[PDB]
Amino acid sequence: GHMAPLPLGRFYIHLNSILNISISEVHSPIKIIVNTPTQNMQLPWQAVNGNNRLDHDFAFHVDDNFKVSFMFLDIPIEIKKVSGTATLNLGNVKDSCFGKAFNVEIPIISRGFRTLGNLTLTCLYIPELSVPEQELPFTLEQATMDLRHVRSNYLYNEGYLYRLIRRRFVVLRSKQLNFYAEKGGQYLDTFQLSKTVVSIPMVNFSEAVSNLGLVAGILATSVDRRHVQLFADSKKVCQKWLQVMNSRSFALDRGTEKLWLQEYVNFM
Amino acid sequence: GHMAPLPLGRFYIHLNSILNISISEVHSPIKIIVNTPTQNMQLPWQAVNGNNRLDHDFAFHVDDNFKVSFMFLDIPIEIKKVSGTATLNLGNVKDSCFGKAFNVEIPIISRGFRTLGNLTLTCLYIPELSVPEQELPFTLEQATMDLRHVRSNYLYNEGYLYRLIRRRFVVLRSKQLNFYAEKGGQYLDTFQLSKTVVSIPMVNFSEAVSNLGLVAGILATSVDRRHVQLFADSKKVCQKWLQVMNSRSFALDRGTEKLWLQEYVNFM
Repeated sequence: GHMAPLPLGRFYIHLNSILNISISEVHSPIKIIVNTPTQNMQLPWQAVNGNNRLDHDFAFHVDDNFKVSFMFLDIPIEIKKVSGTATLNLGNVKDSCFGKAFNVEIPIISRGFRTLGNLTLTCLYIPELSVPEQELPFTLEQATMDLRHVRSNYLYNEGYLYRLIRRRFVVLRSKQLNFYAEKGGQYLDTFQLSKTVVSIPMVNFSEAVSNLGLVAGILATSVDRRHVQLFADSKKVCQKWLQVMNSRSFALDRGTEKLWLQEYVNFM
Repeated sequence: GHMAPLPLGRFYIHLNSILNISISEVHSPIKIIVNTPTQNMQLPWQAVNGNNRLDHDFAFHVDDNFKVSFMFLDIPIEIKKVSGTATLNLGNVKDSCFGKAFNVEIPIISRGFRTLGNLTLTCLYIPELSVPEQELPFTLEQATMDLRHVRSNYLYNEGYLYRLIRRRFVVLRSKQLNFYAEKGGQYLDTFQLSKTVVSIPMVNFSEAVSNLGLVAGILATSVDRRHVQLFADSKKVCQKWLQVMNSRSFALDRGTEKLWLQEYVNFM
């Protein structure tokens, strides 16, 4: 759908655990310092016994340059108090958590830098929707509970097609296509279609492909900003693949009655 | 100084205590839910014994419509778990915490509404300054530690002056002026000058004040958006009061060498 020149949206974080760290039975309230651009918070974390379980949720109005920082202060090891920071960059996990929950592990680099332990959290990105604030989920658990009303439409298509070298039996499932040797000989490559930019037919044929007998072409772009050019010797074929490869990726369940989910689907 | 059409700045909160509430020795991790516009966070608060001491700091990039909300969930009373919310409006405390720390008490209204207890916190507002983010304080304690390098300039002036009824011995100290009966007879009223809008001389005299022999006038505005009109029978007098009542309110200490403090002073 429509995005701001610098894409805005919602970022849900749920801190889970601090792994590979032996926390002492004896306690002294640990400061958890969370740093976002333009904002800051300082939290006392009391860990009964040596429990390494974090139960901290966060919802951030966010832009694409976002980079949350998690600093733990005076962690007692079984005294020796250690301090470290774990910074989570949105751009490095946006694709893997776009409209879906994604567990990620970020290291807690010691002060002055090696690595103390590993901070585990669950993230999930939701783009900006023209929907009231009181209609969005406040927690990650609430979002995923609603997001399971979003079915992925069955999408299957197969056939021969030229790309840049020779014609191969492309097989498309959902947004994923796989290059195949012969018809079903071998899988040659995957190219996961982008959930943003739309594939467009070609109008400027190459000098070489014109000699091969190729009439119409297809340009596709993935989630990794990498491109690929598809060519077919027939016209009707090109308006057949682009017709299915650019159809609606997702649909919504019946009776969901959620304003933001409807808008999230229309966005895609 | 210069402000955006909707004034932006920094808001520092430090939660202190939950008063008038008997918290149980027995524990079950309390969720602290903080709600700001566009953002949300869920914190586990573990209170050793029955300690009602909160040690939570917050720094918010803020606008004038800001309204932070603090919800406490499943508070155990000495079992009976109680839940409540305490919302702090920036507009109701902005004047009292502008460039200075200010302890305020906000009630924790029970779910469904009477009042459980009282949330005590310390706040402090800092306007938007053309200064790098890495040059601002991250915590309230850090701001007040720097803000004590900001001296209030000695300002004293006295004399007779007409206002709207008769002439009275106005006495100005800093930004505060006091109306006096006779010369030092009685204090009639205070009018704390605004730290934003500037007082301006008059050019359109009243039909009545022209007969009293009043030549030049003075218009002043307070921090409460309320106005007052000052009149003097002499011209030189009006350019004397407006010269001192609109002089620099604050100055900076020597050797402070702080970028944001310099800008905060130039802002005033």
